[PDB]
Amino acid sequence: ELVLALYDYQEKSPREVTMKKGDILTLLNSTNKDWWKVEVNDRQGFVPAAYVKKLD
Repeated sequence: ELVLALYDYQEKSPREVTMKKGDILTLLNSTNKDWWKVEVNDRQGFVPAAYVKKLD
């Protein structure tokens, strides 16, 4: 349910969100292997699964 951003990522498309290294994001949906939907600063969208780490 929470994930740590391991790298910066800037949205490159409408369904994407931007994040900074060290940001703590709310994990909305990780059914897809490559793209995870998250919430950052009351924005929602996708980031690469590999660029974040679950906390549990």
